[PDB]
Amino acid sequence: RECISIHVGQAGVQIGNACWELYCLEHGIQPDGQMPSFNTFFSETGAGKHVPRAVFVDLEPTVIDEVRTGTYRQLFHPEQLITGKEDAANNYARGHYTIGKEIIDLVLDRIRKLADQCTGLQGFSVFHSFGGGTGSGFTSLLMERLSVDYGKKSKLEFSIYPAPQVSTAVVEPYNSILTTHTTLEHSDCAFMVDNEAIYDICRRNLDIERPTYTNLNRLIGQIVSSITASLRFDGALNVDLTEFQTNLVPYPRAHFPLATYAPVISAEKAYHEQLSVAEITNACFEPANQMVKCDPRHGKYMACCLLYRGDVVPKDVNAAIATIKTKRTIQFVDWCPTGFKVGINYEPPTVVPGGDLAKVQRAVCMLSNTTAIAEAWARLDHKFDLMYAKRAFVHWYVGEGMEEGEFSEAREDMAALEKDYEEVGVDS
Amino acid sequence: EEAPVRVALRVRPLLPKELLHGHQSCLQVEPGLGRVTLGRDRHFGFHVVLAEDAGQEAVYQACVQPLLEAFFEGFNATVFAYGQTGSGKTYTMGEASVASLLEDEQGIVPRAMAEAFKLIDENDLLDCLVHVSYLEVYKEEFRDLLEVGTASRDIQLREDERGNVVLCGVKEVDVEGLDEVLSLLEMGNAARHTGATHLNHLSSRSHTVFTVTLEQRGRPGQLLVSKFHFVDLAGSERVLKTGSTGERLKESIQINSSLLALGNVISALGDPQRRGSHIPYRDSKITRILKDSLGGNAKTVMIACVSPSSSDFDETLNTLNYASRAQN
Amino acid sequence: REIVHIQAGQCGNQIGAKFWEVISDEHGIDPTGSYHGDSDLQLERINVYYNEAAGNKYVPRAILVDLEPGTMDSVRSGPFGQIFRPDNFVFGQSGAGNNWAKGHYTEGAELVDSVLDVVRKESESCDCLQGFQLTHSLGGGTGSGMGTLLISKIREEYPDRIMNTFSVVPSPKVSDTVVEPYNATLSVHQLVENTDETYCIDNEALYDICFRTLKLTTPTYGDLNHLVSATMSGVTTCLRFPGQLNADLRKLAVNMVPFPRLHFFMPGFAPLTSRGSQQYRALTVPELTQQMFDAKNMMAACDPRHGRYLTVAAVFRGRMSMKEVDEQMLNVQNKNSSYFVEWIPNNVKTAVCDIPPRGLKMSATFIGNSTAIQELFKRISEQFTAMFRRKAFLHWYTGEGMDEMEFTEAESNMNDLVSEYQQYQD
Ligand SMILES: Nc1nc2c(ncn2[C@@H]2O[C@H](COP(=O)(O)CP(=O)(O)OP(=O)(O)O)[C@@H](O)[C@H]2O)c(=O)[nH]1
Ligand SMILES: Nc1nc2c(ncn2[C@@H]2O[C@H](COP(=O)(O)OP(=O)(O)OP(=O)(O)O)[C@@H](O)[C@H]2O)c(=O)[nH]1
Ligand SMILES: Nc1ncnc2c1ncn2[C@@H]1O[C@H](COP(=O)(O)OP(=O)(O)NP(=O)(O)O)[C@@H](O)[C@H]1O
Ligand SMILES: [Mg+2]
Repeated sequence: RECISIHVGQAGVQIGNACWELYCLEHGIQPDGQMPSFNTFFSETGAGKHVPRAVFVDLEPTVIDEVRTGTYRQLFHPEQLITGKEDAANNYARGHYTIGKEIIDLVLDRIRKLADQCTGLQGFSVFHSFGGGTGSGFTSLLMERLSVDYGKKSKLEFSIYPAPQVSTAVVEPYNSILTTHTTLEHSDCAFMVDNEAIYDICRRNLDIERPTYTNLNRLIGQIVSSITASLRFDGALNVDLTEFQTNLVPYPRAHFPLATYAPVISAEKAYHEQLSVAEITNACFEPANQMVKCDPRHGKYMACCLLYRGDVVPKDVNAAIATIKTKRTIQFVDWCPTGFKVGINYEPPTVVPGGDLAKVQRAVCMLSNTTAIAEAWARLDHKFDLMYAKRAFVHWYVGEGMEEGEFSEAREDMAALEKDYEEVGVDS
Repeated sequence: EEAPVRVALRVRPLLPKELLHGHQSCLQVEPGLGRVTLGRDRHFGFHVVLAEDAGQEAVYQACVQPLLEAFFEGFNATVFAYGQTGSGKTYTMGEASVASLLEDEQGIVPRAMAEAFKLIDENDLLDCLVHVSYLEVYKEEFRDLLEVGTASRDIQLREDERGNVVLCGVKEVDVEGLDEVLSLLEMGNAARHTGATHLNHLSSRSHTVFTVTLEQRGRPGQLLVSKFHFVDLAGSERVLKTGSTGERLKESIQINSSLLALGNVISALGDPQRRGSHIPYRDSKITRILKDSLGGNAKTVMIACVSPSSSDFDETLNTLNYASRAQN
Repeated sequence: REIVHIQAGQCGNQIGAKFWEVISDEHGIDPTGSYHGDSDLQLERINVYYNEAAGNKYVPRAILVDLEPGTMDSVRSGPFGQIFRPDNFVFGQSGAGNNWAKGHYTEGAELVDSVLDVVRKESESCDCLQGFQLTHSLGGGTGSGMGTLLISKIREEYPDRIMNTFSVVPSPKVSDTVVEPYNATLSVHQLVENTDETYCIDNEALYDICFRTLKLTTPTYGDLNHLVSATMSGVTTCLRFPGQLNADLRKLAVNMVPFPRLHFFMPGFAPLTSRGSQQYRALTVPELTQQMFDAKNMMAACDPRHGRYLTVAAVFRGRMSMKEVDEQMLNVQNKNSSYFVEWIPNNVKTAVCDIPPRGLKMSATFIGNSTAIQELFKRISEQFTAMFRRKAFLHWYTGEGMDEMEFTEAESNMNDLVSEYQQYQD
């Protein structure tokens, strides 16, 4: 029962650093690779050392070799930190097609080797972006290949969504759409997150004035840990990723939940309040803590799951659930009688040394499939519209071997997706 | 006084290697009413369409004859061969096939040359002499056929203060007899082949350019002149992104980009709806050498050839859309 | 991962002298070839701008070309000249006399052959060539003509490599010789085709900057070239060091090209302040933005506020968070919405390197492309049409054998460029 870690694109590899720091600190694994003392994330050698079942891949060496020169260089095996020698330069054709097809082989072999090392592969996680070049196309290609070779294995991904306001690439719409096609095609459950929402959260509830990528990435690592280590480490009611596929998929296409976490509290803010399960559960549904620039109140809810870490009694969970059911204007679609799943683990959440979050005795992560996400799509499409209104920059992609027909069909496909969200949102 | 450029569409007849392999003419030609449908409802309107077996002289008397007529209009006429690899364009304009068995092997080029000469056999009054130019472009670089070789920087386009295309560095050969025509075309093909690098398999790699040049000035004085062009672009292998891969992929990517550039150019004619500014001509060589061929008082027609199967059905859609807005 | 430098014409030659001096001080290289630095990060990427020779010495991937020996002798006698190896000082013994036709067409080929040989050799000595950067004049003879010929030839040899260049554009108020517009026109006609992108800098704007903003009364070539070198170092400091985003050139290329043909850019550098005021300021992201946006800090002699910005890229140096810089750029895009084109939402792209320049805790460079620069091309065309009308001293160029047709074609292409900028402007 083991999992695989993949990190593509710069945001992806930063996320990797963060989550792996969090893990080693979760289990006393000193950065040297030693653990003077939970083996679904690490394969163990007879020397007392452990290796994380992970891979880092990007077409530009700088960040990877930086990792190779950081503190945690001895945690990883050199067979894993595979790098190219020329990046995708924010171009889907380059990462997906032109260049990445010259690195895909080695990384594919390493994935297959890690699979053969594993006994029962439960699934794997993916981290990349929709805006950056490398983390956009090459990821689509790799997902395509793995869906051919492995298939029924669980395919989990975390795409860093390009924010409507904060943006780093002119072609963010293009990469986003071209990746949207493939992730519709072969992914299983997508948890796309925006930077702006995290910024608001930390500047308001964590109380930072100057958020650096380190903080957002520590948050995301905390998120994925509460997602999976909650099941890898023992608890009360373990709810497997297969039960995730069962619950959070009302239909083969409505697989795009949003992720949220609570509490996000500073050191001083930790005192001057005693935190019950009721208060945090209430807080989970306010848009001010939602990790996507979107309005849950505006949209309607289809499926919800809550996982808890720390000290939790199921009776209070039932109480809070009843409160949430009766109080809010949460329009549960009649095509769902009750879509609440609850999971409880006993491992309390851990604090990162020098981190920005106070230690809490109990925490919740909330996943929710709701129609409101459709909103975001329109924005991109509209933006995309203007670009395709003049065919600016398209030369760079046909200049790398893409077809404007692909742009058209991809827009039609995304339109089908959002319109299907609208349709299934329609009550009978 | 510009009559919008007339369009013409021909379909190529299939081979058993596709007939017994699921390929069928999903399209629907209708030459009498002059239209073509696709699937069950995609009836498109072309004022001239052709069958799948209309003879070279048939398509000639269909479209070329008005062009041979207006060749003396003192304003330039043109025609381009557009479409995909293996789409009969070489056979459409009917060149590079020298066997002289039935004159349906060779088409537009030798037929037009012979008919021009026969129109000279009867009228020799004024001072009017005609020469020809026959080059190729590949990898966005020039390489003449009539010339064996010359560095790119020499052979160049030129624009006069009068605003007209000029070609410098190319080898010039004036024509006086049809034997000379056939021999020079043979050697020009034999010094270029389907492409600069001949090809993987004998069909449409590069862009072949040719031009007939005869002055009949506005009547020693007012120089109002009509010229003509034989331009055959390369193939448009779009769906074969999964096909030609590697070195051949890079070989084809540049011609693909140039084709899409030309499409972007031609698109901005019947679409002045939002801020109808001027046309971006000078982006690429082909667009430059064809800028004169559009608008003003220059005459032009077009030809396209598609495949019956629904394999490149999407490419048929693309070609049809491009040729639709071809108004003016 | 290696970039080769090229300097033609006395201007660009001493400019690159200053520039290499800047980079050497950056990576902590002595004027002798020995390394004296504090952090390994100075060494980690030394390949981008140097090859290694035994004895722990480092050679700049440098090639120097000219038509007069004394300029090369001068730059060799300056500091860090010994860092160059003499195998690269290629030059003739006869000036081009500010004649594009002489430099590009007739006399140049001789040095062209040898320098192209050296380019081949040096390139293949490296592992993976990234691109090339040039520094030369557009009004003078050598740096214009031979620059154009050499760049054409290299682009022929490497069809897909990165071709970027910095070239000084004349101004009506600093014009030196009458042949200025002709060289300008021909250089432009060649750059617009044989190059991926370009930077335009003018001695006029530089004079303004050093005079007013630096409160300097005796501006030498040194400080102007110093600022140009600071810009050139900034545009790649991202690549030369670990960072957060967008360290690559081709990245910036696809970011800054809304259409293939429109690849001209004005640069800007910050912070720039006379030492008297440096005891007051507070270097923050808002301050840097207010400096860079202001037309008073544009290296090109064109007020952008008359046109509208198409694309903008901003690279930052130093320890800064993302949220600050992104919200700052958002506010900037908001308050001045008129000067931007609706064609592209988020007309601004960012890049952050983690290393500050020596002496300032943080810094910023900016590159822009807006149709406004088109006005400067009028400065050519009119002047051009002002002289070409009379064929004034056309005889000099006719002698080398160039035809009126070439000037005609160049002029027409320049007209087309202006027209397309006005198209996209609205
Ligand atoms: N900003 C600066 N501009 C300079 C400097 N030196 C020269 N220049 C400008 O460049 C022009 C002269 O440069 P060049 O001699 O390299 C022109 P070129 O070499 O092509 O002519 P020939 O040497 O006759 O072949 C002149 O008009 C100046 O305005 C400088 O130190 N800084
Ligand atoms: N959450 C998070 N997002 C990031 C981080 N760094 C960059 N991003 C996002 O990713 C985009 C830029 O991509 P990068 O990851 O910086 O660069 P890349 O695409 O990985 O590689 P290059 O394009 O070659 O630089 C921006 O739009 C950011 O929103 C980070 O540390 N954390
Ligand atoms: N309408 C047609 N009439 C006769 N032969 C045809 C026709 N269409 C296709 N063919 C045959 O199919 C082959 C493909 O056509 P080809 O002459 O290669 O044109 P192409 O594919 O456009 N390449 P090229 O014209 O050389 O650039 C030729 O060898 C022809 O013999
Ligand atoms: Mg000089």
